[PDB]
Amino acid sequence: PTINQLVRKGREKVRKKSKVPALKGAPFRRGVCTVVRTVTPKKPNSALRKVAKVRLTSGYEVTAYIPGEGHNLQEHSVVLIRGGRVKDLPGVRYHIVRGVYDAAGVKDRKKSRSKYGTKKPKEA
Amino acid sequence: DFEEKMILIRRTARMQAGGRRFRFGALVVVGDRQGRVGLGFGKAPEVPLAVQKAGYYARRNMVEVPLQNGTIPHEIEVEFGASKIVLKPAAPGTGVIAGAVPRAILELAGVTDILTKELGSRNPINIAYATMEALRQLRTKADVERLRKG
Amino acid sequence: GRYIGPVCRLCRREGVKLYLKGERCYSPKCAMERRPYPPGQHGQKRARRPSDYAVRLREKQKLRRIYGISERQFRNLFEEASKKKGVTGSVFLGLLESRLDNVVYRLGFAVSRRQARQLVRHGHITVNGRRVDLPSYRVRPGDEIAVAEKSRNLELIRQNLEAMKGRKVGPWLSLDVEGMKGKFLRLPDREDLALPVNEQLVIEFYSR
Amino acid sequence: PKKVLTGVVVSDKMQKTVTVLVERQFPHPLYGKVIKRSKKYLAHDPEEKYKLGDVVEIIESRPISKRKRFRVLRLVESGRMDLVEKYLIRRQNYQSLSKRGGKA
Amino acid sequence: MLTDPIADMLTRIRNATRVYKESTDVPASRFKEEILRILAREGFIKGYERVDVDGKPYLRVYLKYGPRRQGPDPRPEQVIHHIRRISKPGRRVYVGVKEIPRVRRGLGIAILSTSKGVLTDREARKLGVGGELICEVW
Amino acid sequence: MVKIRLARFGSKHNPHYRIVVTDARRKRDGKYIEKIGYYDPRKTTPDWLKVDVERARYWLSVGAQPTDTARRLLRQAGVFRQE
RNA sequence: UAGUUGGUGGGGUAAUGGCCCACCAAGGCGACGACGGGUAGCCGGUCUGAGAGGAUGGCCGGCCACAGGGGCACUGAGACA
RNA sequence: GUAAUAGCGCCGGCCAACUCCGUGCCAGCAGCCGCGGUAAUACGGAGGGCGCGAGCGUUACCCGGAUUCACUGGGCGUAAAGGGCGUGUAGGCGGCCUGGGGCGUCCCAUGUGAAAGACCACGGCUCAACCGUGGGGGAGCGUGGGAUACGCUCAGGCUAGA
Repeated sequence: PTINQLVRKGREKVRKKSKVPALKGAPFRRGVCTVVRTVTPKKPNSALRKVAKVRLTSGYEVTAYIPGEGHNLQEHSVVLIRGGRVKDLPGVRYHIVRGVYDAAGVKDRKKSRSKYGTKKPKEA
Repeated sequence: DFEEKMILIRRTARMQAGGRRFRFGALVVVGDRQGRVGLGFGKAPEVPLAVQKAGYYARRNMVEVPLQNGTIPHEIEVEFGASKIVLKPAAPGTGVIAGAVPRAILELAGVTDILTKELGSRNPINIAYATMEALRQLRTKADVERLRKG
Repeated sequence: GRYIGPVCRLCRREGVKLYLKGERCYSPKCAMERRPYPPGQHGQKRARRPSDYAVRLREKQKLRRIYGISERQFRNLFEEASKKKGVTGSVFLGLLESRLDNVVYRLGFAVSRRQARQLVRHGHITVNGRRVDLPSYRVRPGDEIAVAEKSRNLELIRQNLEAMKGRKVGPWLSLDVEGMKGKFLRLPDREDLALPVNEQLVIEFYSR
Repeated sequence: PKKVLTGVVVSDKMQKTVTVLVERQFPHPLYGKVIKRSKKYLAHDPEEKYKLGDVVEIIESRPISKRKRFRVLRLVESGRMDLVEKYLIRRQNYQSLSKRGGKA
Repeated sequence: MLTDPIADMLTRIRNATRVYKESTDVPASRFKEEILRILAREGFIKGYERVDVDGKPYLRVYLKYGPRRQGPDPRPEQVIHHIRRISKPGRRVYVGVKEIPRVRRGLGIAILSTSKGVLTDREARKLGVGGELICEVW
Repeated sequence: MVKIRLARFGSKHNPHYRIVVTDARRKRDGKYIEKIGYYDPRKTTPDWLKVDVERARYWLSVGAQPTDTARRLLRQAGVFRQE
């Protein structure tokens, strides 16, 4: 583009699109469980991914992954969503925070406990 | 004498019936850290023969870097393919501030203080050639004065 | 809290001797004696061609573990030595050698850098009279670094200042083994230090 | 200093007032080339002296009306519609580029 | 039409040198002659001289090159490795005496046009003045 | 009413005032009209009170009304001593 | 687009002024973006960046606006408080 | 006057840190590429290791890397990109010589350009963070004076464009 053109029209600044309408552009959002289904993976992967429809306080109704060996989520259990998709589950854009509200932490988690919200086991 | 740094070695494949058939390519820098650097790209059916071939190739084709107190005489920008390399002289204590490929050369080159920048295509192999060319083009108030005598 | 944990293991990981214990690190036991390979279940296995990162990483870790300093503090010194005029590389080392706790070590009061850190900490040190218990305290040129009177009688201090008889001192220092005093003459230069370090790579590492 | 400006009278259609078209130049803050913008000032002409085509010097004054803070200090050079033309011709292209389109 | 006489000249020169012409003509203009004056003084061109082509005034520009070289492509290194127009119509470029660039770390020059005449960046800085940044040579 | 007073500029437990010429109505730490001195309550250094008596006298020359404590410091730097 | 743009006379103010009023003129603005919709308090600075630039303006300081929402004046040097 | 809180993340590549066991496209991991269907440095534990340390790691958001809106600093034969072609308005740009003007442009002086911050120096709190003092740099605009090569304008001339 000629200098005179740049003067006329000028460059247009690029605009990024969110990948987590956890609305309020908040760090976390709490919602209520609706369905504690279990989806199946995509392309190659196979298994029974534990998922959950959630009615957020942000007005949105979303699907969230439930990390951990085993959970305790039910129909109307209150939960906290943290954002983070799951490559295999098309449609799941947030993870559920374990150890908050109704989602109990993972039992027998002796490692990456910070995630899977499990307290420090007292070594006998 | 010549120190020998290896920039990158890749596996590269080819096709025949029955399957793939690989070769290895190795980019190697060679320098005395005194003002002599050579770049060589050697390919061979085996990693070692490759490095060795490169080493040998680098040793032939050396460049004389007009160092001045561990830094360079002036800034040059050089494009090679879609790779653009930018060199700017620095005071002492600055360090060799550049991405690997560029650095590795600049070090054996004997440089010890520079400001660098890779622009455009960042293909190590092309950024390498780009660097070497940039070094070749360096000139000194001497050479310049010499060039404009007549 | 600066590290505090097995230390002859760092000596080993850097595959180079580190005097993180003053004495012993001589008596055939710095471990770097008949066991200079890195710690752990893999130490004896063959090492692979390190990455440019690995090299710059290892170099910094060395220069740093030598002064038992935290990355946090280490980094700030570096960014300080980067702004100030003069070859960053050496200027950086100058500042590292100006730590009161280092000087004490340099002047023989303490056997190690750790020990010196404590002597400074537990008050057993002086700087132009006024006592200073800040290991990160920056000693300037023209400062007397004496041992605390009350401590001049301390068993520890008498041993070290004893064996210190004869032992020469850095050309940027000087000490009166009598009144257990010493002076910081000038900022040491890169040549003054026989550091198994290549600040070249340390600067480059903070370049990334 | 009460600001003084120079422009052309592109309009004599009002009573005791004239429209002076002051031109201005300067370097683009980012691309540096010298660009040239322009603004119209309504200046007070009591004597109804100044006519269409006159180049005049405008002077910062005390408000005379809303949208009118300048008085015709003086005449620099009379008659020269070559300028009024640009201004009018430009107004003429406006007469389009909407749902139809400006001539040429 | 001939949109930029000055740029036309730098190009004629860039073009001729690339094929190693000895001479090279460019329509004469006071201003263009002023520039050539520097080109010579700074040692970029053997020199130049007024001449008449087809009856009209021109300036012969005597090009200069390095010596013959070794290995393949014995073509001489150019004395004028570079020469780019800067201020151009519809994008004029002026600089204060504090903004006069330092071309090629000093090994190259920059020709300005000041109310004190056409000078090189060093000359300008001396006389402490600025002005339209005609070009850059090195 | 224009005053000559102190302006807190220290920090917690490390107060450092600025003998200032401001309008009575501003925040104490707000925008002043001019600085004319400074005061270190704890004399932490040999130089704990500068005053530029030249300027003060000017301000008083036209209605500047000093806080009591400000006046007491201005007196120390002999802004009033009329010998 | 009609107090809308200018004019003449006048009101009001500490004071200029369509600020307000009577009468007169026909106008004024727009693609150099009027009018309308949306968003927003704005700013020394701050973050980042080799720089150019990008992003930002909560704490602190400067200005503006508001005071449960809307409108209004009184008293005063000063408030529409 | 007593030897006297430690933790958190990570160890397939990017990226510094590897072995055994359990599991068997499951249970799970996942930022991207991807990993798990009986030898898994990629899942879970353990041992060992790397990083950082009243911390460590996650989520959210902004900038850098991104010369990925390119003024610095990009492009349009075939990768995304020449308008289907012309005529021409506004606008952008402008052959050779001389003279006037001095609008752009350049210079000088002067006024303004807050404080805080940024930079350098010295100083205060045991250091530092923080804070104090001093100095330097910094566009823009007002005013007076000056220059006239280039751009503009005016007058005149010529012809290399038309």
